[PDB]
Amino acid sequence: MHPAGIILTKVGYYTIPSMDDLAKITNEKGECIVSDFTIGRKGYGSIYFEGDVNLTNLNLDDIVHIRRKEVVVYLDDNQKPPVGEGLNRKAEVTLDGVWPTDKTSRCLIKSPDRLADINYEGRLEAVSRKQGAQFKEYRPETGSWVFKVSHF
Repeated sequence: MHPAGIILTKVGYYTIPSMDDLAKITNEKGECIVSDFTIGRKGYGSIYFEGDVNLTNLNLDDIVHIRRKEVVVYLDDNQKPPVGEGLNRKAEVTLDGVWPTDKTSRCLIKSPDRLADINYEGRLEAVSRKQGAQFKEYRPETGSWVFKVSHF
């Protein structure tokens, strides 16, 4: 059991500060509110939250989902708080391991020159814009697509 009632057990996921530290800074009333929160999943991506974040009683296992080229925060709209509350607020999302596929070999394309030639990052920048997010960058080395959102 965690002092703030925070639940995170999914393999590969982690938080910054860690779940251990989040407990320490929890008040005797079982509340946890930290500044600059990050939750990610090794090899898939991470979500950075600047400012104050109230983690009290949050079941991260059911709320945060970080998959290949996709992040979902609150699977069901019927159970998502209003903008500004919980994790339904502005954040910076990093999606790792994202690369295009060669039409012939069906193998991923990591070649920097090839990625430049097909303007893959511009393709990702356009997708971020169409969804209302603010593209920040694409790092070829790790296939890291970064962009900001107002909320989820």
